[PDB]
Amino acid sequence: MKVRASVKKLCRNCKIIRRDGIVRVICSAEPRHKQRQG
Amino acid sequence: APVVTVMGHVDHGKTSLLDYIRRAKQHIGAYHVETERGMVTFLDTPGHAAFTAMRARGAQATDIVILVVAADDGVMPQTQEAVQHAKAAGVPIVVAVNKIDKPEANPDNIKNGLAALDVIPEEWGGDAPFVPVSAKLGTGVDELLEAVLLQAEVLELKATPSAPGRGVVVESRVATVLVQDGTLRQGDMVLVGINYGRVRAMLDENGKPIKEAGPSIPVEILGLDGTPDAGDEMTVVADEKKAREVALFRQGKFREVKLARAHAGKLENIFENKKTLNIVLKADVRGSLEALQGSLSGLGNDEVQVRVVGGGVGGITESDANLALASNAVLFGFNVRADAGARKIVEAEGLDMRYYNVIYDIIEDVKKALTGMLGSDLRENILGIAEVRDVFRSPKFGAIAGCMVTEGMVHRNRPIRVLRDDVVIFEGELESLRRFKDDVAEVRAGMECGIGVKSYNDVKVGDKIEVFEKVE
Amino acid sequence: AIKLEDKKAIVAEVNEAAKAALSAVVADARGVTVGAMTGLRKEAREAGVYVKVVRNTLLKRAVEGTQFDVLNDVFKGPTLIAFSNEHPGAAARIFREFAKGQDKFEIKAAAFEGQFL
Amino acid sequence: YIKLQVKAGQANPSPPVGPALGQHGVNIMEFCKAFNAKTQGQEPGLPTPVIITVYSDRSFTFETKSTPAAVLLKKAAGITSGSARPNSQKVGTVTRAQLEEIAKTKQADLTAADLDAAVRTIAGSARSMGLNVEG
RNA sequence: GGAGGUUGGCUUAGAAGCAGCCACCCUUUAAAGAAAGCGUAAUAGCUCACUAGUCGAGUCGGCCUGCGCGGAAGAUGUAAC
RNA sequence: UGUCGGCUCAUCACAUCCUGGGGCUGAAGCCGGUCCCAAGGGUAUGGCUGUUCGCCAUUUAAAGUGGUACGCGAGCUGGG
Ligand SMILES: Nc1nc2c(ncn2[C@@H]2O[C@H](COP(=O)(O)OP(=O)(O)O)[C@@H](O)[C@H]2O)c(=O)[nH]1
Ligand SMILES: [Mg+2]
Ligand SMILES: [Mg+2]
Ligand SMILES: [Mg+2]
Ligand SMILES: [Mg+2]
Ligand SMILES: [Mg+2]
Ligand SMILES: [Mg+2]
Ligand SMILES: [Mg+2]
Ligand SMILES: [Mg+2]
Ligand SMILES: [Mg+2]
Ligand SMILES: [Mg+2]
Ligand SMILES: [Mg+2]
Ligand SMILES: [Mg+2]
Ligand SMILES: [Mg+2]
Ligand SMILES: [Mg+2]
Ligand SMILES: [Mg+2]
Ligand SMILES: [Mg+2]
Ligand SMILES: [Mg+2]
Ligand SMILES: [Mg+2]
Ligand SMILES: [Mg+2]
Ligand SMILES: [Mg+2]
Ligand SMILES: [Mg+2]
Ligand SMILES: [Mg+2]
Ligand SMILES: [Mg+2]
Ligand SMILES: [Mg+2]
Ligand SMILES: [Mg+2]
Ligand SMILES: [Mg+2]
Ligand SMILES: [Mg+2]
Ligand SMILES: [Mg+2]
Ligand SMILES: [Mg+2]
Ligand SMILES: [Mg+2]
Ligand SMILES: [Zn+2]
Repeated sequence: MKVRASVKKLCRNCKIIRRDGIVRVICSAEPRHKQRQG
Repeated sequence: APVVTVMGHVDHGKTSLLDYIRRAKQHIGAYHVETERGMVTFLDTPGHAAFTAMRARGAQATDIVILVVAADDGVMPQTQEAVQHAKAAGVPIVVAVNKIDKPEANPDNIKNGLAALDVIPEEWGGDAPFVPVSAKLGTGVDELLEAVLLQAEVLELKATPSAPGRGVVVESRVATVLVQDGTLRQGDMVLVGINYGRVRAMLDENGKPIKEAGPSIPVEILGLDGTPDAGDEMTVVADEKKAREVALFRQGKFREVKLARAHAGKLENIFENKKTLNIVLKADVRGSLEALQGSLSGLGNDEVQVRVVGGGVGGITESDANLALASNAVLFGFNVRADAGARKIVEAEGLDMRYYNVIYDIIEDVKKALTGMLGSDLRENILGIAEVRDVFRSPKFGAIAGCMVTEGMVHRNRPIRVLRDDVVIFEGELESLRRFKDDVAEVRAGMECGIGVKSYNDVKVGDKIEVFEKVE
Repeated sequence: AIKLEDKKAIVAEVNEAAKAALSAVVADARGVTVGAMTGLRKEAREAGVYVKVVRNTLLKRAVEGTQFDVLNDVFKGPTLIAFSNEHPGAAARIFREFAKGQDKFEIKAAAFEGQFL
Repeated sequence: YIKLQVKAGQANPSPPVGPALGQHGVNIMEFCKAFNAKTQGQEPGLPTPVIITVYSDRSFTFETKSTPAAVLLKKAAGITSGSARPNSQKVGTVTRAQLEEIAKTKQADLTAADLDAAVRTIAGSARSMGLNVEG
């Protein structure tokens, strides 16, 4: 997982969700596109 | 009565099958079994590496060879390397799927996987037999023993019993021989390679003392002055002075032939001395092997045919070097270096061995060799080697590695390769080298230093670093 | 995507052909490759049979000139209008053997002089 | 099954035909004569495609589709290399009389309604080479 | 379903939609890029763009603006109403 | 309001050196790289130099980074 301040989609399958008051990116295509914070 | 060699991939069943077959019907190096269809013998040590070394000495100590594969985990790279080693020598290959005693019991991928190697089975095209056997279970001894002879269908005459002594050496402990032609009544004077003696001890495989040696049967002789090599040849003489004169003539002729080989067999002397130039390829990855094989499969038609006789992935093991020597071939290492034993065989014999980094370079060189107009001594040189002994990487800039510099001078004005297991991993240039934390810029031979390479930090304990200059 | 101006443009082309066409059939095309459809369109083009694919909701709009109005009950699922321009019938023999070999489409229904068949 | 592009009558065991000996093992010397059975037809050299349908063991089939419409335009227009940059660096020239035959020798494998359309297929292929088409 | 001329031309040991450069047409079509991505040494192989069905009423994005959310780690003890 | 270093004795922060739990990897295995959570307990001996530091020699699971009048002379020393 990649922790930044500027989280955003990297491809079509990425998905912006908000979980316990934190913005996250979950991607079914590539497990490298996971992101936190931001 | 052929002479069989067992041959296959590691942990597939060779020793198991050999021991079983011997047990059904004290290790010296050879053994023999009598069956109603005819006596058949085997050599103790299996594997191509031992079979081709003696062949590299004109021995031709083989008639038939058998591959053992497994129903599970079938053709593996050393299996196809063995089939290469058997075709290059040239003997019919009789196959046997061993591990049919398992739940994974499908000799269906084996057949159509091994078929794409010119070992096509009978139901496919009719070229080489296939047989399921199982040393653990036992079901398959009969079919294999019948097929070993049914596939021995050359005339198979000669081996005229009453004949002068003529055999080949096997295990030079004291020694053994597996005679081809003649009889070896004990007490007779003998020339065994560059060596002389008389037969006092004539032990058998089981150790029962005898005095008569069969036509194609093994026997361990003891009484000779010492130990010859492992592939030399033995005959009968009568005069000790004759034996010594022949020995010295052999010394001189061998010292001549080594130079003649190291002269004419170079790549530089291709056109002068058809002739079907043989190469022996070794590449770093399978793609750069297949591509360059397909490139050198066709080069020139009416003058010289270039056919690759080897080809594997990894460093230049000494089995590869022995194969190249025996087939009078030219080594080729694309991004792979030689081991120690390969260096030993290379230094003793001739057998041109040249390294490369660009696919195009080998094609260019072979073109100029086939036209006989190639230049000599091109494409860089080795001006220093270092061995990595410790890798420490501080969290400010972590790339430094301790190195013991061996036989050469490593500098900063020359690019480098880093290589593990005699296979290169990276080719760049230096970033830092510093002794006692002080940035000296020239490291001597036999010294020790700390090397760090630019834009690559992955060196490990046990690597090597070569430094080279594109010299022209 | 398509536009409203083109939507009423494509119904005229079906309506223009259907005005003078004599024998028409309806068939599906799911599962058959576009490669295997080049052969069929080659056969029809040699025999003067006009084959086309239109939207179901546009076929009902297009077929209004009292030509094949007895077909508006089977415009469900994919469609392929195959109107016969010469030798009425014609584009039924082509569909007769093509259905057998290719294993696709039930050839829905057919219309001839107001016969649902 | 397997397909490739070999010359007009040689088809010898060579890097033109490398993986036919690995696809199913296959006696490739058999396929060499079989390809040579239809011989040159246009003298050896002109590349011709194949569709080798492989069955249990090494059953063959053999069609020889056509001769590709790139060597044909180079032949009828002189030079044997097309442009390294179309638009400007024109290389050849043809006429609507040559385009008639080069399509008439591929009326199989063009699936074009009438032959007037089959020409506009070829002229589109010319405009990528560097040739320029005219009367 | 996602095709045919066609491994588009050049280059290249090999460049086949997918190393790099130039183009970027045509055919059968409901639709299909001289190809957006993954893969191969080159192929092969798997998706996407696009279109035909099915489902029946809302749906998609941008602009202005009020209040909030992350970005936000320190040393004796909550300890920045 | 006695100013460097050594000795004795400590106390806190976490921006974690080891041990503990995880995500990604150009992660096959044995090793690693990087980021996240975690302050419970541990966290060298010597040669040179007045030295803190540093460089060497041999170890260790590791030989953390800082604040405390650059902690500590009505606790010692007195080499600078
Ligand atoms: N299940 C099974 N195991 C076998 C069979 N044959 C051999 N093995 C096992 O596989 C291993 C083969 O090793 P071996 O051939 O002796 O070593 P190698 O000479 O280097 O090939 C042995 O440990 C045997 O126990 C078989 O038919 N079935
Ligand atoms: Mg942040
Ligand atoms: Mg939670
Ligand atoms: Mg295993
Ligand atoms: Mg707002
Ligand atoms: Mg805020
Ligand atoms: Mg606190
Ligand atoms: Mg505190
Ligand atoms: Mg933390
Ligand atoms: Mg830590
Ligand atoms: Mg930890
Ligand atoms: Mg961990
Ligand atoms: Mg980790
Ligand atoms: Mg703490
Ligand atoms: Mg604590
Ligand atoms: Mg602590
Ligand atoms: Mg506790
Ligand atoms: Mg110290
Ligand atoms: Mg001192
Ligand atoms: Mg301070
Ligand atoms: Mg302090
Ligand atoms: Mg102080
Ligand atoms: Mg302090
Ligand atoms: Mg005080
Ligand atoms: Mg004091
Ligand atoms: Mg003091
Ligand atoms: Mg005081
Ligand atoms: Mg005082
Ligand atoms: Mg006091
Ligand atoms: Mg004093
Ligand atoms: Mg003093
Ligand atoms: Zn993604």
